[PDB]
Amino acid sequence: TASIAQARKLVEQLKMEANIDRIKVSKAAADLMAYCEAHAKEDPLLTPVPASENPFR
Amino acid sequence: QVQLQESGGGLVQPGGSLRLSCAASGFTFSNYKMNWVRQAPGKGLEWVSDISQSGASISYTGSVKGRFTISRDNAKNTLYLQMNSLKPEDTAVYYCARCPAPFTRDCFDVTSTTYAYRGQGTQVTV
Amino acid sequence: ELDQLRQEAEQLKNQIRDARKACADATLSQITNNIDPVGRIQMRTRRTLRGHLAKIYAMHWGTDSRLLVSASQDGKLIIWDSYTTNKVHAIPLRSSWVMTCAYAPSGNYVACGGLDNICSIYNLKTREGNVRVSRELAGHTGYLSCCRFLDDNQIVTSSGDTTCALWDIETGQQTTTFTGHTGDVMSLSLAPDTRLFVSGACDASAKLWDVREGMCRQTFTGHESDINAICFFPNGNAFATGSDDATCRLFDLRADQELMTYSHDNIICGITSVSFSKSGRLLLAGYDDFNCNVWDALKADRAGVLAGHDNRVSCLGVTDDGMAVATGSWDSFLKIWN
Amino acid sequence: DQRNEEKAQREANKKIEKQLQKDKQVYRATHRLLLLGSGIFETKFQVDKVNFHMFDVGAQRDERRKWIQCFNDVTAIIFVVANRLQAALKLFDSIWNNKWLRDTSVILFLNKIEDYFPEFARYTTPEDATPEPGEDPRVTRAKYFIRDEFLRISTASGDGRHYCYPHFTNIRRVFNDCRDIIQRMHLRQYELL
Amino acid sequence: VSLWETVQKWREYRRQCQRSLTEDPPPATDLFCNRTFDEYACWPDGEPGSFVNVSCPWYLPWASSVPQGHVYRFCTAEGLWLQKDNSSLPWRDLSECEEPEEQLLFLYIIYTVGYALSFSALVIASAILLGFRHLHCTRNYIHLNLFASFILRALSVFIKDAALKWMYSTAAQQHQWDGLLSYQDSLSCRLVFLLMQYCVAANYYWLLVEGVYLYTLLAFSVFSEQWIFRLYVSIGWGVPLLFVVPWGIVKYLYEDEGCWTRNSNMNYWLIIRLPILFAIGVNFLIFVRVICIVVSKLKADIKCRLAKSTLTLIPLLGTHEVIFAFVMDEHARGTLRFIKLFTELSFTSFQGLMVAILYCFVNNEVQLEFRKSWERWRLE
Ligand SMILES: N#Cc1ccc(COc2cccc(C3=CCN(Cc4nc5ccc(C(=O)O)nc5n4C[C@@H]4CCO4)CC3)n2)c(F)c1
Repeated sequence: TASIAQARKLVEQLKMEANIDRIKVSKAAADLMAYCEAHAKEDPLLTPVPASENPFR
Repeated sequence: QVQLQESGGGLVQPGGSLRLSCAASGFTFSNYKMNWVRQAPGKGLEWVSDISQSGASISYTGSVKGRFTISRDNAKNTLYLQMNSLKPEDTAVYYCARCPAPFTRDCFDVTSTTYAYRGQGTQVTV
Repeated sequence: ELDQLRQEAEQLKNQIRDARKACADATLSQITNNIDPVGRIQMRTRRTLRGHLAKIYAMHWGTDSRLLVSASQDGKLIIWDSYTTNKVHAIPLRSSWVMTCAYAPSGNYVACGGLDNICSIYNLKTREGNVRVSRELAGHTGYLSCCRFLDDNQIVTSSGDTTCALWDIETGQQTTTFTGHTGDVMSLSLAPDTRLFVSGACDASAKLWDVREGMCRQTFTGHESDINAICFFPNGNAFATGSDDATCRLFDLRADQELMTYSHDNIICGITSVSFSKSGRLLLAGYDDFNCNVWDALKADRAGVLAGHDNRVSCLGVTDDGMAVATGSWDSFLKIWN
Repeated sequence: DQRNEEKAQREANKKIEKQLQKDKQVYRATHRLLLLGSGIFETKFQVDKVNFHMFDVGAQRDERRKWIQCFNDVTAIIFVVANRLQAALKLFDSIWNNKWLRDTSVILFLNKIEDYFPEFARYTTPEDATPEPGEDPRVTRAKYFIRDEFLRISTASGDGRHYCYPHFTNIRRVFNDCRDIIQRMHLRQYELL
Repeated sequence: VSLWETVQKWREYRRQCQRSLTEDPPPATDLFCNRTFDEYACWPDGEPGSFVNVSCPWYLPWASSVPQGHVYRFCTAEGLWLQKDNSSLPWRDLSECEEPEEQLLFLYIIYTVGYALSFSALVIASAILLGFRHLHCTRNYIHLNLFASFILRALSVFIKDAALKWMYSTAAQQHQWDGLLSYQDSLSCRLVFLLMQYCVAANYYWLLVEGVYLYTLLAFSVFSEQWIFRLYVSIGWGVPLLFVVPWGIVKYLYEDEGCWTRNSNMNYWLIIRLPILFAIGVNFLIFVRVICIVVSKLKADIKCRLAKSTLTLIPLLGTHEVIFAFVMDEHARGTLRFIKLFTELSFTSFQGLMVAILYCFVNNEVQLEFRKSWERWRLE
């Protein structure tokens, strides 16, 4: 039977996902906010820019 | 993850009714057309019955027409199947399954190559 | 060992849910509500490409952000030029359904593949004659849905027979094999370091994978339906997923759980293909109701609508510098948005 | 110089566009036939000098909900069948009631009683079709009853954009049904129906 | 018998008066009233003191009724006729010759309104077909070419309508305008009439092209799109050229005078009315075949669907043209054929309005494009 083999692989997957660390959701949201505030100045589609630099005119 | 639990099981005499409550949670119950799939020993998976999101579109397998009764509880997010007029060849593993896409009617849960939205299954031995 | 293993697995999954609840002291919207949004950002159709016969299922931009590879279902991979609205090469096949297409990170190789299980690699040099299959990677037993080049030497192929594998070109065999899934696999994406990658599976479980590990690091069982869309946030840390249950659960690797759910009440249809911009604030998603609704990353507001097509969209790429967005729908057109 | 490279780009563009015109000619001469009950069985043949590339599926993982969706551009899905019959009814209902199979008319084939369907005895039999000689009338009634079951599942919210065609087991009937689907699709183009 | 044939008989009598002024011998006395023609009567060389009682000529609608009307004009003894004043003309006792148009003007008004409304509605329909671009199929190119044929037919009837309303009866009242009407029959008359008949025949041939294309897509199912579209364009602007250029050569080489409508040959209109009526017959055969195909697909509620099918297909491929082709059998009975063909031309020219209503409201994909553009304009 392969059901016990799939069960043992599932137990190994559960232990492998339980042997990791956990970082704060507020710290992750602050990192996302910092990345957005860093790259919104250089994002062409976010900032309304004239069509001179845009080759699609 | 869509967790799916059933009720009942064990050895039962042919002719005694038994409830089949599908303890389901973790998802919006009023947006999916759930169904039942049984698996006989020595036979592939086959469709049993269904009920729609409202509760009007109710169909049955051609061999168990009228002898089974399906009902859903929209408030307490469970599926209540009722077996009546049991037969010793109709025993199987009754998987509580769910059709994958919302607001539609197409269902592809009869395939036996590990459709991963079926229930864990309870053997009801008739 | 099935009953006690079942109870122990249920208890450990409940412990994982409790750890995610303990990490979830507050939602992301309640702590990022103080951020002033950019506002309504409209776009305009600039180009319209007319060279297709069947529906367009997949596209992919280039690292130069000037060329793109279109995958139709007549059997013709057509390399389009964006800013000069012209064509470069047309790649034929003996099969029809081209379910995937990829472009090289250096711009030398083009992948394809469908139900025929032949992952062909087309060189972009053309020394002797026209384009030609250099080597083939036919090893899967189901179908091929999405493949993306890591480098010019190897490519990972998300297959339909639940077996994901990395494929070296010159060996013609599996370098490594990842069979951690249970259902079908639709799409994947690549982090900017080209080392960590995820896999969108059809059992509501996103799996973080890695080349050097040979085993999955994390598993995100947050969705309710099948997943047809997955893409990384451009920092390489977070990633957004798209499912058919009208939600877009924003995930993050280091946060171990979801961040934001895009469940709009007037949308009862699925999500086809998602991508981020160069900043990552513009959530560019492909819906089923004939338009691509632009969503905000941190405020969850409809910043715009992209309804230039007439049929279902299937693929949505964004340039590596944020120049243009070309959505490939089932109307045999390629509307480029700016 | 932009002029020389732009003229070479125009020449290559005109060459690829003439290739796309030849591909458009051979593709509008191409009609597709999906067959279900390498990785794909491309069966190429012509009937009355009309191209019919028939496509059968073989070794595939049969969660069909993700690879059927790339078959909306087909002209006719040939659905041959011969419990297997109830799963065939459920699969036919799932194909008929999909969101993106509304413009795909399904050609249906049959082959091959009282235990699987106990409601067979309450059927009224029409004499509109002349039976083949040497046949049991009970087996004939069962065969036309299976046809009427597939037809009532078809007409149960059929939406009018596509129609089923049950048949019994050649290629000439497949050609006639492809002509039927093409003519009905063009009459819905010209809106005469 | 109407004012058209009245002016034609007046032009014939004018040619006879030119012959009389070529051969009119004066008497052998120098004091006489000279030759003259005041555009109403061809007065010969008269004698002073003689009441010249010539009859009213045969071009009038009432001179055939009363042929005993003898008009009078006195010749004075100074070589001039009796004038009675210097402000008026020479005096002439024309009181003995004094004793349909409104219905013709009503027909003119109603087909003017019909062609104008069809022109406006099909400019709007062409704007829809060139603005939405999801309607960019080959049968839509055929429908756009048919709509352009209707627009050019409206332009042809508008360039034909020069002064037909305001020259209604001013010929017999003031004969300065009657002689200018014969001056109006020039090369511009032939060019405008040839362009209008060319475009009307082109509209019939585009109806045949659309019928053959629809029958081809139904029955034949073989096509190479660019070559077939170029062949249909070449037919649709070549066979009107192929049946109007020899028509114009027959005009230029066999015409004596006039603007060449019904003169003397039967070949002049046989060349132009054999292929048009044969085209109407072929279109009727294609109609019968397509209706039999629709009945076959419907039998393989019922009467309402068949009625909707025929009321859709008659503005596309009209049997009203077959009926009017079976009504106005000419056979050189062209004496006042203007009513005979203007009843046809007035009961038609609503077909452009009908197909505009069809391809702007009835077609579900076009209505879906209207709804989609309205939703996108609401979202903008
Ligand atoms: N000479 C003269 C003359 C001109 C003008 C007046 C003024 O009084 C009235 C009275 C009634 C009708 C008329 C008309 C005059 C010119 N007609 C143009 C015209 N349209 C036509 C369409 C088909 C056909 C055909 O198939 O036979 N023919 C057409 N034609 C005629 C073709 C073009 C050259 O002949 C329209 C009606 N005029 C006149 F008294 C004699």
